[PDB]
Amino acid sequence: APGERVVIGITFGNSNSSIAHTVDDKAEVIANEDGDRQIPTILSYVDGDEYYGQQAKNFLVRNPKNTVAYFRDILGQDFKSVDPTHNHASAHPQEAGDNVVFTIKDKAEEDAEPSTLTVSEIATRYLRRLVGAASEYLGKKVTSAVITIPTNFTEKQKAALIAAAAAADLEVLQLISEPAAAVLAYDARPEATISDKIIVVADLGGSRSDVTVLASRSGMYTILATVHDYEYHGIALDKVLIDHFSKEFLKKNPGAKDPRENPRSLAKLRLEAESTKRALSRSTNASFSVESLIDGLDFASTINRLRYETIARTVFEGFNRLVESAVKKAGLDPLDVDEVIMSGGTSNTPRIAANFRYIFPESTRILAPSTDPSALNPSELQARGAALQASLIQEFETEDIEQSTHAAVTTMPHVTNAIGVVSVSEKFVPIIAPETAVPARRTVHLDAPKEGGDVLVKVVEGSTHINVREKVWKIGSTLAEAAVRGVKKGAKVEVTINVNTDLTVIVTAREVGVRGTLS
Amino acid sequence: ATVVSLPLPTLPEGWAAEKDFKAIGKLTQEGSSMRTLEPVGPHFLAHARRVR
Ligand SMILES: Nc1ncnc2c1ncn2[C@@H]1O[C@H](COP(=O)(O)OP(=O)(O)OP(=O)(O)O)[C@@H](O)[C@H]1O
Ligand SMILES: [Mg+2]
Repeated sequence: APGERVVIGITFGNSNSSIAHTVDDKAEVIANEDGDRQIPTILSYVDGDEYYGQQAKNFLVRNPKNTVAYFRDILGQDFKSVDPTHNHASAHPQEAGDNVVFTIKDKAEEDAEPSTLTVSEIATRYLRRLVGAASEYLGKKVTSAVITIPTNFTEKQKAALIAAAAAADLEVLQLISEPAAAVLAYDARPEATISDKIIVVADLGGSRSDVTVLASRSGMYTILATVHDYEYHGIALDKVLIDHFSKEFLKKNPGAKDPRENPRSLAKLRLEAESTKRALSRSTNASFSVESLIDGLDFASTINRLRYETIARTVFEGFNRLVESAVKKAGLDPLDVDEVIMSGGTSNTPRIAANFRYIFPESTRILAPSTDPSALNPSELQARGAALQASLIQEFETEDIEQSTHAAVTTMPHVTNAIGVVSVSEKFVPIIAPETAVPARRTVHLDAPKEGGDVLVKVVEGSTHINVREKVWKIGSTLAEAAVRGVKKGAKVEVTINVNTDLTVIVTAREVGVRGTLS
Repeated sequence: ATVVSLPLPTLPEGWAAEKDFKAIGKLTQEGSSMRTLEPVGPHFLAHARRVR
């Protein structure tokens, strides 16, 4: 029921998940029983006990065949589309009928048959734990939620996620894209200022990386382009550390076996490599040790951030090419970008933020902890945006939310070129930015001539052009010509442009009046 | 409302129009494009409120 919902925001990723709500119109991410706000998307069974999050992640070494992980993208997919690469070190996804299933021992008896569970059943059991942790912290039973999803989630996947949540007694109010949630996490803050920006969201995750280019006008977001990558990500960063310390192990212990060839040894290396990686985001030096790595041999070593950034340079340049690809895919140039929001756990790496600063001009704001004082934790953005969206629609009826998402509401004409006025001195001033969804209205204050008097307001079209690099405006077709009589010396002339759904342009130029309409 | 430190053109001598306005051009369907918004944020809900 709309009046009695207990809503939260949920981020549901392949590697980690997070839950959030709003207190006094501010999003706050909830920690679960383990104290984790980034809760591993892992399920594991030992002696009939169900474990999730970090406790389940710890069983990846001792209990791999009864642990299920990296299953978020498997939901709602045919088996022929499943990539089992990241599941190889745990329960394998297999084909049973027209469903993807995992075979695990979730019963208590030692001579009990292992259960065969669909991926939808695994998701349901995991979502019960996530919601269960949110309900325990809130003191109330969580009933509804907004969940973020990638922009290439198929409709079949959307249904499976909603059906899985329903089986967990959780009502899904709305599914929103992961990039739009990251933008909302910033825009919905009290100190935020709404203004026209071209925004690049760099979501650097564990098993995937997604970069999205959005046009943000009038507090509303339109996705211009998106790129996906499954090669450059945090797991690839774990690998450069795994390879680095294993070669040190083999040099320190000649004749010993390679720990990457033993599945138990490799599992220990993954947990420690990720832990060393995160420490290099908080400090310039991090330790790496595994008690009894292989053949009873211990190993302990160190690495500084400088050495890490050198051996991981190939992965870092993969992140750069991803961002350049998305900007190019939108027909834009780095000079066209206003904000770069860095999202996902891997976006905590200080060097990646410094690299993006070199890609974009200094006028571009890099929203990362090490490059901006007002930045948020990159791992909390998606959960914060989902909680902010959930609090906005928690009183809506289910019918109202569905209609608000139909094509008749979301689709509307976007003005291709800019609409502005010509400035002359003895230059094009943009008023309506390019790719502005209509209806829209903007207003600028310009300087009057040296003494003023009669002044010409010439409304024209505008386009951006890059000159070798520098971004300039190019004046195109002329739209209207208006006049303001007897303007004061040193006064400012206010020029307003209004575009309707009809594409009609209404022009106003009153100094603090003349009005005109272009059908 | 954005303040810009740029001067407007002085009106040439002998220029006039009905109510000091002259319509020269207009927007075309070629000059626009149908794009899809993200159904997120209070400003979208306000837009969806007006459309319904
Ligand atoms: N402080 C940190 N510094 C560097 N990397 C980190 C940090 N914290 C987390 N990570 C990395 O971020 C990755 C997980 O990021 P995130 O939680 O956004 O992924 P996800 O979306 O849950 O998973 P996937 O990307 O597979 O869907 C992991 O590889 C982890 O090692
Ligand atoms: Mg993610």
